[PDB]
Amino acid sequence: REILPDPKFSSQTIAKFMNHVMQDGKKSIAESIVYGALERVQEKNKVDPVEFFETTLEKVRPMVEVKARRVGGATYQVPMEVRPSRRTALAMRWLVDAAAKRSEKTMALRLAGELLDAAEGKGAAIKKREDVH
Amino acid sequence: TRTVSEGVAHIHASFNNTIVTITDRQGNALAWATSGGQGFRGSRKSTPFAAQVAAEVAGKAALDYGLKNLDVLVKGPGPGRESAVRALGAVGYKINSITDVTPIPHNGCRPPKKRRV
RNA sequence: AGUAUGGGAGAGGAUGGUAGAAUUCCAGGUGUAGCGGUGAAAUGCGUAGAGAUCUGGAGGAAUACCGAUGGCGAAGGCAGCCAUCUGGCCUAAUACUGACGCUGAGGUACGAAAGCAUGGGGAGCAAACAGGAUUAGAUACCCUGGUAGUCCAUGCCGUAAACGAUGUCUACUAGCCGUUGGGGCCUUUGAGGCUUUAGUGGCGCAGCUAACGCGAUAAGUAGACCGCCUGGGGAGUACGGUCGCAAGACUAAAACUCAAAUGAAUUGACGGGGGCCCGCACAAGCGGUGGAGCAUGUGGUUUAAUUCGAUGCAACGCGAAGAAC
Repeated sequence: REILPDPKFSSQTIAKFMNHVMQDGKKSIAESIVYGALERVQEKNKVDPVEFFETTLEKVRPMVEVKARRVGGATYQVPMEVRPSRRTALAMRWLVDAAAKRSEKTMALRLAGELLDAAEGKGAAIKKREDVH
Repeated sequence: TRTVSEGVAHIHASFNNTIVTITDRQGNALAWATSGGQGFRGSRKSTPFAAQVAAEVAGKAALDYGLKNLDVLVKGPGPGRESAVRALGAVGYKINSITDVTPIPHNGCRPPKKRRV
């Protein structure tokens, strides 16, 4: 199932991230928060967010996932390879919670703050992503 | 402290537990490691993921003597037999020979009875 | 049917000598905190010094590959190497005695393992025995210690699913594909190919059998002889007799009870039975119940009744789409 890119920036990654932030179909309040966070992070550096959001998400993009397979009653945890779409889904699910973990006035401001923190490397979204795990 | 740098290695691999011992060419022990001191304390000690770490913690202790002449001797079948050399090659140990020295008896005593279940 | 001749294969048997590997034990060198085990833990060992490795000794058993769809032997049975004695079989016709052959009740010999008696030995393994687990119970399947035995020499015992569940001997009856010991023929032109025997395999014609199947190694067609059976249980049991150190071994009933006890195959079902398939069935993702408060039903107590039904999934916001009269 393919989704249409956003009419503002013509990018499907932003549309899928909005589909991950949106809750109960409230596309309006999610688009508002996303646009506010984008315009906020654009103030620290006058850079088009379509170039920077991809870099920020690939900074946190995972490589492999650890799933259990039952054979003889033990866990036997081993990493496995998945398509990049699953890794982008995991990265989006990691970013949507790290912004809520913060304490600030509105969701847009804390989302922009968490995104900037994960940009330079001070955010917890990249910390929860572990290589050995 | 000896800096002989021709120490052989004995990797005894079994279905229950594996043992790594880096000794000299004569046979005097230099650095030995077991899965017991690792901390698994169970059947997980038979996993190769524990055997590779048990071999690495012995290789790092044998590196204090400056060992680079690796002559491996493996005894007994089971899992974790290949993890020892694959772990030792990651750190950069120079390998000289790899062979099977597992001893097969020639008409020894009577073996135990086969486990039904 | 048998004898002598020249050749060939063979864990055939008896006696004696000899070796490797491996296990255990006894020290010695370095080292040493975990080692051993179950689907999980412990009983067990060890800081005296665990486990592993190397080096020297001690004794006991067997002989990894060769090994085979092998081979030898009347059967049971027989596998490290070498020396002696000895048995049986196969292959070529030369002569020879010339029916001298087969079967065989009584009798006799050999005869798996285990056990009994006598003198030793005893490494590992292990009836009985002890401890530690699971199970409602475990007395057993599991693990840790261990005595007889397993070994040698001399006797007793004659018992096994001692089965090819198929007595010995002889002659006849389509074929296809391998193996073993020989012989012959063709160009041993090459370990080649083709036929004749003596053993050992897999299909298969006809024929036989209730079926399963056999089918030139018959369970087919035929002959001679020995043994054995007359429903099941009682019962290979009582009594008696023979053998034996014993265990027991051999021979071998009756009273009574029942209308069953059997073999093969068909269709289902089962199966902790090996596959196969599918299932929002397991994997993943999202949102709830189970925590609080309220509405509703059911279950229990009470009363005058708390009208009657619905009761695992498939009853419980069900009958009831609506009890202040």
